[PDB]
Parts: sequence; structure tokens; C-alpha cells
Amino acid sequence: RGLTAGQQRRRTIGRSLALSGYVEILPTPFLPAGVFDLWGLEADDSRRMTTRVLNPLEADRPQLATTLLPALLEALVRNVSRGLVDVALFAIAQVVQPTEQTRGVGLIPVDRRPTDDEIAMLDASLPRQPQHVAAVLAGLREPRGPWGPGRPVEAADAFEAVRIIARASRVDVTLRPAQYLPWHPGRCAQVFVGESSVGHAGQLHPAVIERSGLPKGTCAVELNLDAIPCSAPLPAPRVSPYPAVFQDVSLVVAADIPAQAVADAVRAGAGDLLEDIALFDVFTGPQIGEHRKSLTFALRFRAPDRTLTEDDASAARDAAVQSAAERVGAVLRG
Amino acid sequence: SNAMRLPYSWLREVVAVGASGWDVTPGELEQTLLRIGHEVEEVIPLGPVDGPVTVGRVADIEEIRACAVDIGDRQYREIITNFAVGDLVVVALPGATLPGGFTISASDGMICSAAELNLGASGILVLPPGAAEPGADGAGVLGLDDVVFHLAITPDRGYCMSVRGLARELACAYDLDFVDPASNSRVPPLPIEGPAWPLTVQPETGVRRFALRPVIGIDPAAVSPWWLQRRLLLCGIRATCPAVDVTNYVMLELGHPMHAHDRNRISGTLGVRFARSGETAVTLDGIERKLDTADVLIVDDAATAAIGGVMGAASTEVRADSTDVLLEAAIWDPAAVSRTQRRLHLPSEAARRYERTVDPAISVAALDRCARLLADIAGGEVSPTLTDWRGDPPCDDWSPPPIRMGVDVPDRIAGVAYPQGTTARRLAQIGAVVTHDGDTLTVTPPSWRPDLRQPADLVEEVLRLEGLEVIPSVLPPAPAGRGLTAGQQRRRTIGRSLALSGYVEILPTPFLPAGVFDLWGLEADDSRRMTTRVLNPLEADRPQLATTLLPALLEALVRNVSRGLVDVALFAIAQVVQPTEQTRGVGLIPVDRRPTDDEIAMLDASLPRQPQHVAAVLAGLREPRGPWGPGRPVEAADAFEAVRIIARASRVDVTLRPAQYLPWHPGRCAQVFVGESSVGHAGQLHPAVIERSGLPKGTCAVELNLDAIPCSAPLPAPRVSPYPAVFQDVSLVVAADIPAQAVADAVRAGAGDLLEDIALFDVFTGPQIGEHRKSLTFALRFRAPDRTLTEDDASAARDAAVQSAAERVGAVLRG
Amino acid sequence: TLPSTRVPAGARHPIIMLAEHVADTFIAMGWELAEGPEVETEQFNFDALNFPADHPARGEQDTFYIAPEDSRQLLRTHTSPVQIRTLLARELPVYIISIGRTFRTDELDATHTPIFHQVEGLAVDRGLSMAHLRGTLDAFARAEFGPSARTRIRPHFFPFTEPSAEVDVWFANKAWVEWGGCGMVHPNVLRATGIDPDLYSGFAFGMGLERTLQFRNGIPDMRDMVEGDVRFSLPFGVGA
Amino acid sequence: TLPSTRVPAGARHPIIMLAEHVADTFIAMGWELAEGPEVETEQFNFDAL
RNA sequence: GGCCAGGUAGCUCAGUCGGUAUGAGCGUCCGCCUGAAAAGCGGAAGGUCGGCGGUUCGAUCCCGCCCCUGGCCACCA
Ligand SMILES: CS(=O)(=O)NCCNc1ccccc1
Ligand SMILES: [Mg+2]
Ligand SMILES: [Mg+2]
Ligand code: NA
Repeated sequence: RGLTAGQQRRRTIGRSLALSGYVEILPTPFLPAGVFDLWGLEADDSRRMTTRVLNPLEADRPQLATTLLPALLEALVRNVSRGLVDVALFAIAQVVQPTEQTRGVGLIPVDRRPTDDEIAMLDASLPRQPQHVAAVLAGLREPRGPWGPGRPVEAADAFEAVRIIARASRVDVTLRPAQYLPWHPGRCAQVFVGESSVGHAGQLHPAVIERSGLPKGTCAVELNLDAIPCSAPLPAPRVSPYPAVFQDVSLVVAADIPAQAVADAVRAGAGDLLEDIALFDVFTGPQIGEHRKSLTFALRFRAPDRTLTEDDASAARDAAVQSAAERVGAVLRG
Repeated sequence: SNAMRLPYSWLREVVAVGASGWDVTPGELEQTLLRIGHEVEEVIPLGPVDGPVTVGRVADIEEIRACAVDIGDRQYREIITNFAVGDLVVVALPGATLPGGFTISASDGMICSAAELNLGASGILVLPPGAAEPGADGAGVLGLDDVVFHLAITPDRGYCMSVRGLARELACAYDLDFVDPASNSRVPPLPIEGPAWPLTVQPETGVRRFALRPVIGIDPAAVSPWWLQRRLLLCGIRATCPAVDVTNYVMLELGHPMHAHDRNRISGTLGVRFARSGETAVTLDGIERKLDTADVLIVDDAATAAIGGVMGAASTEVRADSTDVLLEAAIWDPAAVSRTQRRLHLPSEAARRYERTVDPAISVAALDRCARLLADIAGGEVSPTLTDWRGDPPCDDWSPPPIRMGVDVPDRIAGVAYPQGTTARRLAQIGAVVTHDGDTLTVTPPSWRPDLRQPADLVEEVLRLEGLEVIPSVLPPAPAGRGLTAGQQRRRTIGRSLALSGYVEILPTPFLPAGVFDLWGLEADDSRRMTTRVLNPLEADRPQLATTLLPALLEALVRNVSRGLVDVALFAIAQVVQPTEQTRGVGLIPVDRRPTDDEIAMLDASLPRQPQHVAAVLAGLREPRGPWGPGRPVEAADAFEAVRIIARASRVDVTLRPAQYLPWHPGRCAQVFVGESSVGHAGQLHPAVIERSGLPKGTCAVELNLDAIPCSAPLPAPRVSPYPAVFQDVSLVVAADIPAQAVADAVRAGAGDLLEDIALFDVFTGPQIGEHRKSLTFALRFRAPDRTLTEDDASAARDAAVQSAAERVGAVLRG
Repeated sequence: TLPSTRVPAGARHPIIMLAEHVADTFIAMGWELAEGPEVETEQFNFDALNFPADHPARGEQDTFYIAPEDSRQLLRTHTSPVQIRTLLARELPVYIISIGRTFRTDELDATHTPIFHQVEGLAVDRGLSMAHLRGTLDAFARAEFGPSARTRIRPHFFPFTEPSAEVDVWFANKAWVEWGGCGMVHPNVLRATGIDPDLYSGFAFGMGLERTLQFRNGIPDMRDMVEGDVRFSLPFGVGA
Repeated sequence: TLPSTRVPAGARHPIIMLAEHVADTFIAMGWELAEGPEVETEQFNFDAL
């Protein structure tokens, strides 16, 4: 039957991240000594529930990895400490997340096949080992050259790494603000496939960067691939031969309102005529009140069976503005 | 022309002779025909009607007409153009609902036609005198409970172009006893008391049999009975007169097309010969035809009588006053009929059956069937004379050669252990003689099955009658394959890389736009102009095949831009057609053997060069706008980067060099090289080409020849040095024409193995730098594999790079 | 939640992706891929495929012919000549599929296209039966239409096969749908390639990709599948 | 000839690519690819073997 | 193959039997407007009216074949 859907997706994710500038490493399961103390995690953090090795090659590294970031950050330090300060790494491997203390199973006689209940018991006594994809970035994201001085790594680069993985998996994700160490609590997005959390991404916390000897502004992302369902979409696009109508709408919202929520509100009210929407301006000048921001979206309307008029398009735009007013309290720019 | 229509009642009638009481659901018969290999196109029921739809006789017409009609029981109703007084017509009295909701009401009704009655195709329906008493039920007289089957007969089953063939097929599928309607053992055949008409046949013309028998003294006022006219209409043939209706009816019944001539308009001996060049013949339809030297004709001492197996002429055409009829039953060459009927566009009911072969053994039997049927309905006298030309020497056995195959061969091919005797029973069921000799059968197919030539043909007969459903689904043992080739794998990598970089793949059309090279402004001797032409293109202004993929991509680019999508990046991976000579084909190679390698190489050499290219086009914004900024428009360097993307996907190194090559901008065009071989071009298109092609401004394009790029399998073995590096920058001033890569190469040549990396990050012109010169600043990273470097150690390698750049590109250290 | 994609991803064509998925299906069953020229000689396009000399498909109405007239050079009406070349060039046994561009005379509308891509399979070995053909078709149908997919074959006619059959497919995602044609390789084709019909048997099959993608995804207008409009390719994702 | 790669291509790990090539080799011969946990019971790592 | 209806702006379509297609909707451009936009308002650009020819000072509109468009009639031993 060939490759499974999960094995095929694992390749597509690797090809996509590598073509986007990331370098794959082979992460080691043995966590660094006191890595969770540097991260400042609470004593009840689920990542601290680790499986420990009785006879490790280094007595200060007995615990198995519940997350891929400590191994990636270790390879990130190795590259930066040796002259390669503009680096983007990624890894696709499993973690070891025990749900209980180390519980063994007695010897089953090997003169027979183990029963299906005995096979299930051996699996339950093992720690959960889901497959994760993770990545770290530091230094310049885009190098300098005859075009300009390049661009440093920012949190949006880690957010784009999520969407690269999402497109490779052919799933739709949403990013929501969250507080989750070791990330920067003001630059940390929680990734959702539907309403199920699959990981986090963004810039790392500056205190974690200081205590770990990391480069300033280091960003990271870790997703649970087993939590992302394998999708097999069968699109049926219908290309309309009729011209489009281009309009822009400028909305003023509170500063805390996510730009995606404004776009979702605009999309919900515009209806089926809305072919494409794109944010291209965020303005917080003096004519905009404090703790508020102006957002301007480029709208593209097109009917499947007729040529529209500006009044037809403005009806969908005004309906979008009303939806934005009801859902995020937007005010038409004036 | 491939259809075959017949009503179910006629088909059941022939089957019921051997299988009394046979009758199946029309849906069940549809599944049986499908299961044995007959594709049905439509199953059309007749009618339906209800209420007062009766048959009546015209009383008298008062003319647009107005006539009273005896609707039976001495009742008269008046309704208000090819009928006189006394004709039996079908009326739709008030209260009736015709097919399609058409309800008739008060003119005391409506005169019905075969159209709205859902019975045929034309005026009004006229029943022959004596068809039905005025006042009978219209549905029962017209037989609207019948069902017409429309079948698409494959060209290997010409014997199924008749009721005889399909009835035999159903008897095979239902394991029924079959009475062939073309046999002698129903009524004894007609007497043979001498020649019927003198004829001469040129043996080199392909005729296998030519029979004649006259019918003398028929009633010219006689009309075909209703049961014969009705069956003709349901099969798609319109009635005319008894002499013609029987020739078409027998053609449908037995599959042997018949033709009726007027015996009083035949002058002398009939002659079958090839047509002379420029010879004409006024056919039966009154249309003059131009004939070819490869066309068979029937002529006498005066004019031409018929086009062999296609259509008869008007010279001997049966007319309304004909009383002496000479019936023709001939077997023409299928290839000669096919060539003739297609040259002058005459898909005749006789021609379609003749090109699919006709059973030669039934020529006299169908002739006697036709002659006796004509005299019965027209009151004629069947002459006991018969001419039966059967080749020279006269052939008396029309059986194909015997075929030998193992008794279990169908079992092996099907993968099913059929019960014993299955093969011999099925082959005898379809009409073949089967004899045994150990485990080997010797099968002689019947004369109406020329398609049965070798054991494979016999296997199909056994399997299709047993049903393909019984064949199990067994996955074969997989061979130990090698997977994808390097080139096939590489085309996936290129497609994945370009798609992830923002390019959208299209399927390019090989038909170039009209005058695309004139829009590009190419010279007359450009190799891309030497195209391959198509003789029958869907657009006459686009006959040439594609020597380059860009015209197809640019056509899709214009389509996207013209519909609101102005920021487009497209690509395509497909072959081109590049001839090195005029269109030259090789002669026919005998198909009864394997062609030698010299013939195979001769076939490949006669074909134009067809290498696989990869190409791409760009327009509008390369990078879209957003909260990050205003975006970036497409520029020439984006096409150069597309080259680098394809090169990294191919794991080969490329070098770009300035070049002048239309349709590219001469100052913004690069020629791509792998080693020292040219593999394509890339850059921005010429502004004159863009203006003349209706392209967006600044359009860029790439096209590479994948077959010119060699496959590579590098085995890198890098050694990571644990020692620190040394960072230094160098600024070199060169002439403006010196490529930046040539300077970087010269720096890398002098720096030696200490140089770990070099990157250009500044191209500076301006007042400090002289005219037609430029300053380049490279970022250097030195690292030793076994030691830590000092600043002087790196400067020595840097100075060696400066000296290398000085003697290779004339660089001067920036001061 | 701000947009972060500075370089929006593109899209490989759905027909190319479907062709790749079909290829991977047969590679996983030990088969291999072969290519051939789109401008083919009439020898390999009709003559070696047991087409009679007066066949209607040899005419100028149903086949793109290369000018001038009677040049015995044309655009291929199927990918079958690719398998004739493989049969001549490779040693037995042969298990190949060919996925290439095919040229027919049909006008471009909502359900037809003159330029379409089809997949053809060819297996020639010792003791290949119709059961092996049916087994391969069922694995082909399951990989493209789901685990509940199954094929149905009805007798038909093709010049290069004997017995011949048309393949119908059943998929529950929305009844039987006409899919393609198949059959045992005609013995005349084997002798035209130097293969003994008494020692080697074989089967072949052929399905169009545009046809398969149409009723599988419910695409209304097939003109959107060949005209290269970006709005049609992008919804199918990148395809890496 | 100026540099045009604003976003430098990365690299998948060679061991991963070698594994992918080995996997494609056997899959081309009808084989299939299986998976398993790195933390395994002693019953399956030793006793069953 | 004898009669029609049709090919008209970037898209989708109206409309004229001779000097202006005062072409529509949408697409493109400028101004007022906005930090920059869009709408709104006020200005514009762009068609050689399917090709090659034949009549006129003048032809998308008037006779002659073709590119390729869906439809009738006619022909159908
Ligand atoms: C609608 S079709 O063009 O795709 N028909 C496919 C027929 N080709 C074929 C190929 C091998 C064996 C049998 C048939
Ligand atoms: Mg069919
Ligand atoms: Mg047969
Ligand atoms: Na440049």
C-alpha cells in the first residue's frame, strides 16, 4: 500500500521547512541538566513529568525529553557559539510523556502469542510518545545583500513557520494569544486546529533567554503532529467568468482586538460575494484614539452569475461593517 | 453512424419461435445486452396515450384543411396535408392526453402525426387501407405498449446489425433453442429454373456473391401493410412503397441489405466494375456524385445502375408506376465500401453493414425471403429464375478457416475453472463447429463471424457469455521494481520547489497563438520558427506545434491578468516539438513480426526532437502588500532566482551570463549554463514584445531545457572545524561590465581553502567611483581546519584574493 | 493573529498531483513509469496496436495528423504507443504505467477537452489472467476512490485487446460511474513486439485523468482544468 | 549574475534523506513502512526475541 | 452541405441599414478627499465593431470566400 498518510505528511513538512530556510537536526532525547529550571516552569508543569534513565552516559542528563525545544536550543547555541549567528533549525521526532510512575509488566511466557488484552496492557504501561515538529530561530531571518541589510528574526517568523506546517498538512489553523513558558507572554500564540490545541509559537521569554545563554529575540515553535488530523480535501473550485469589484474598508477597533477577528467579522457579513480579503494597513497615528488602531482591508467582490454594480458591492461592504460593529465593536473610519 | 434500433416486440418474436413464451422485462433485457457486450444508448417506450385516441377514416375535406372523420359506431366529428378521402388517420378526440401533457380538447379534436404520438419522426400518420377498422383503439393498433431499443454496435459485431444477430445473441445468453430466420427449413426455397439476368463481374473488384431474382406484375397502387410500415418507422426507416419496404425490412430482419431495380429500365447485361476517373452517377436521391477509381459500380449497356454497396442510381430506381422488379442480393468488399461511403459522405444503412461484413451464406435465402414477401403484399408473381454469381471458381462453402486452441484456454485467461464442456458449448452456441482431439479443440466459426480468427477471439466469446462477473479479483505478485527514475524524481522536486516559492502550475497547450513569433519580432531563421504543422487543427490560425513553452504560459498569464488576478507567477513542465527537417514519415513495417533496431531507430530519427522543458512567467507584484509593507513588483532578478530554485532542485550549479535573445530584454537577459552547456534563458521580456502582445509591463520569463541538464548524485563529506572563524570585508572597484560573480570567483580563487564563505552585500556607484565603474564589498569568513587563525593569517589570504581579482577582472582595492 | 505570509504559496496542478498519486500507487505495487513522445509515428500509434488500415479513427476527423497529408505522423490519440516502445525496449516481464498528454478531436466544453491526460497500464508476464487485471483495477480504484471502492467490467471492443472491457467504478462519496477501458493484450500486438503469445499473456487498461478528477471532486466545468486560471489551482494546496 | 536568493534554502538532514531513500527502495518492491516507540517494554525488546 | 441568428472595450454584454459606438455595468488613470486607502463626487484613457478584398469624399452598418459559434428547414434504399 506504500506510504501512509502520516509518513507522507512527515516528508512534506520537512521539504517545506527546508525550502523555507530551516535546517534539520537530529534531537537527543536526554534533556539538558536543569533545563526546566532555566525555563522557570512551575513544579506541577506537565513537561516536568519525565521518564528517567537508570544508567545514562551523563549522570546529570537522565530524563527523557517531553519537548523538542531543549534539544533544538542546544543545537542553536552550538551554531551561534561557532560563528553561525543567523540560523533556523527544525526537528521532527517523538517525545516521552509518561502519564504515571514507571510501572513494569511481568514476563509473559514466550511459548505462545500474547493475548490481545496482554498486548494492550504492555502498551498502556508505556509512556505516551507522540510525534512533534518544532523549530527555533535567531539572528537574521533574511540575509543582507545587494538588496538591503536583511531582516532580523521576529515573532511573526515563528507564526509563519506554523502556517508553513499547516499548509504542508493541508489543515486550517488559528493563532490565539496565550501565556505559556518559555515563550514571551506578549508574543506567544497558541495554535488551534478547529478547537483543539496543537502547540504554541512566538518569541521566547527574555528571562529564559538570559538564564539559558540564548541569543536575544530567539523565537520558537512546537506542534503536536498527532493532535493534527490527517486531511484529504477534495476541492471543486468554480471559476466565475464575470469581472470583480475592488473596494477597501477602514475600520477602527480597540487595540486588544485581534486583526483576524476583524477579518472574520467582515467575512461573515459580506456574504458569498466576498472573493478575497487582505489586511494591508494598521494605523495608530494621532487622529486615532489611544489604545485603538485603524485597520484597512482590501476587499474583492465577484458574483458567480452576473456583473456587479458599486451599489451591489457597497451593500456587502456595509453589511460587513455592521457585522464588524456587532462582533468586535468596530467603527467605520471617519 | 453506429446505431441500431429495433422494437422489443420484433426481437422477442424471433426469439419466441425457438423458445415459446419467452418474455423479459425491458430493464432485464437491457442488463442482459450490457452483460454480453452490447452497449444500449436509450430505451424508449412508445407513446403513451389515454382516453379517446382512436383511428378514423376521412369522410371529405373542405379546404389548411377541414374534414369530418368516422370515429366508429357511425359517429362523425369534424377536425381542422398529405391525405385524400378514405385514408385511415389517427385522431385525438377531446379528453385525451398526448405524450408530454398535451391534452386535446375542442374543431372536434386533432389529427395526430407520428411526431406527437411518440412513434416516429412529417405531416400526419396515414394507415394503409385495411390496417384497422375506423373506431379501433389507437394504442392497440399503433402498438404503443412496445419499446424501442437503441444500441451502439461495436465494429467487431456486424452480424448484430439485424434482428437475426441480436435474437441469436439473446438465445445464447438465455440458453435458448434458436430458429435462424435465414434458414431454408421453414418454407422450401424458391425454384431455380434458369438464369434471371445476364451479368459480368470483374473478379478484381472484391465482390464475393451477386444474386438476382425478379418479381413480375406487382400492383403499383398496392401499399405496404401496417405491421411492416410500423416496424420500419421504429427502426428509423420511412416507408415508401412495397418494392422498397421489403428491401429495407429484410435488411433489418436478416442483416443482408437488398436493393430493388426496375426490370423494365435495365438495358442489357449488368456489369460490376471499377469506376473510371471523373465518371459520374446520378444516385437515387437525385444528387450527382463524383466517383473514384477505387469505387465499385453496377452498370449496364447504357448508364450506371448503382454504387457498389452504397446507394442505387436513379436509372433503375423503383418509381410509383413500377410493375416488374429485379431484386439484387450482393456481397461487396468491406474496405472498398468503407473507402467509398466516407469519401462522398453516404453513411447508408447498407454501407454501414457492408463495411462491417455481411454473411455471404444467406444471399439467396434473403433474396427468396424478399421476393416472396413482395409478391404477397403487392400481388406479384415470383419468377422461378435465379442468377447466383459466387466468385470464380464458384464458392459453395463460406466457412472461415478452423481454429485450434486448448480446451482450458478460456479457463486460464479468465482465471476461472469453468464447468466441463463450457467452452465447447458456448462456441457451438454462437454457431461454430467444434471437434475434439485430446485436449485440443478445433473450432470453425460460422460464416457470419469473420471476427473470429484466433484463440483470443474464442476466449472473448466464452467469457462474455459466462459473464465477466464470475472472474475473481486477484492482485498479481508484485515485481521487484526500481521505483522512479532520477529524472522523474527531479521533475517532482522542481514542481514542489517552484510551488512553495509562489508559482502556480498550468497545463500548457501545444498549439501556438497566431503569429506569436511575429509579435516577438524573431528573425526568419530563428530555430523556434521551424515548427511542426497540424493538418486538421481545431483553430486554422493555430496549426503550429510549440517549440517553446513561453507562448502557452503567456497566454495563461494574459487570462489571469485580464480577470482581476494581476499578480501572477505561473510555471509549466512539458515537452516541446523541435523538428530538424521537413515532415518525413517511414513506410509501413510488417506487423506480423518485431521491427528490428534499425527500423526502430529509423522511426525515432523521422520524429522531431521532443525534449522536456521547464518554464515560468511572472507579472505584477512578486511579493504582496500587507502589514509588513507595500510589497515588491516583479523584476528581472526574480526570474534569475527562479533559475536558482530549479537548479537547487536539480542539485546542479548554474552560471548566468548576459545575452541578447528575444523575446527577452537585451539588457536584462541571462543565458543559463551548466558547466559549459547552454540550458536556457531568463530575465525580463522586451518592452516591444510586451507592447505587441498585450502583456503587463515588466513581465519576466524563464525557460530551461531539463534534458540538457545532467542528472547528479553528489556525495558530500563536509568536515566541521571546531576552531573559530575570522570575519573580514573587502571592497573592490571594477568596470561596470564586470559581473559580480566573476569578482567573487576571483576572490575565492586567491583566498584558498581558508575561505569558508563569501557573500556580496554592497554594490556602490556614485561620485567617489569613476565613470562606468562600480565598487563591490564582499563579506569574507575565514576558518582553519586544524588551528586558530591570527588576523595576519586571514589578511594574507585576503591579499591573495585581491591579487587574484586584480589579474582576473582588473579589480583595484578600494582606497 | 496578523498575517505573516510574505511569500504566498503556489500550487501544483491537480492533474499533475492526481497523476503523481496514481504513479505512487503502482510504484508501491512494483510497477514502473515510462515516457514517450507526443508526436508519434503511425506505426506505433495504430499499426502496432492492431488497428485495421481502414479504421475510422485513422481518419483526419478524429486524429490530429501532421501536415502534409499521408505523412504517417500524428499527435497520439492515446499513451498506448509508449507501452509499445517499452515492450520493444525492455526485457520480460514488464509492469509499466504511462501517464502522458493525449490529443483527441473533441471540442473544448464543460465535459470534453481536445488535450487531456490519461494513465495507461501494461503488464506482460507468464500466466497473467483477467483475474490479475481485475485485481489491479480494484487496487487502482481503492487508492483513488476510497476503501469501499470496487470496479465492474462489461465486455466491449478495442483493437489492441481481446477480450476487451469497459471499467465502471463505485465510490460512496458521491452509484457506478464509467471510468475507462481494459482487456487482455491482443496476441497480434505481442507478435508485433517479438513476444510469444503461447508463453506470455498480458493485460492493459486506460483511464483519463481529467475524467477521473471531474466526477471524483464534482468539478462542473472542465474548462477550468486546462485554461490555467489561478483561482482553480490554488484551492488544491501547494502539493509538496 | 547578482545574488538573487533573499531567503536561503535550508537542508533536510542527510540521515533523514538516506532513510527516505531506503524506504522508497523497499516500497518500490511492494514492502511497507512500520513504526514503533523508542521506549519499549523488555518483553518486546528481548524476551520475544 | 442550401437559409438564419451571432463574433462589438480588460471582463460580461447592449446597440446602430454611412460622417459621434455622445455605448452600459465592472476593470484602468487623474483630481477633491485620507496619514495611506476605498466609497462618494467631478474628470479622463482605451475598440482599427471577426479576417482578406469589392463599391464611396466617407464604411462596424453596403455585395464576394474563409477562421469558429450554437440553432431550424432540406436530404435519409
Ligand atoms: C475514454 S478513454 O480514452 O480513456 N478509453 C480508454 C481506452 N484505452 C485502453 C487502453 C488499454 C486497454 C484498453 C483500452
Ligand atoms: Mg462505450
Ligand atoms: Mg472478439
Ligand atoms: Na538585479
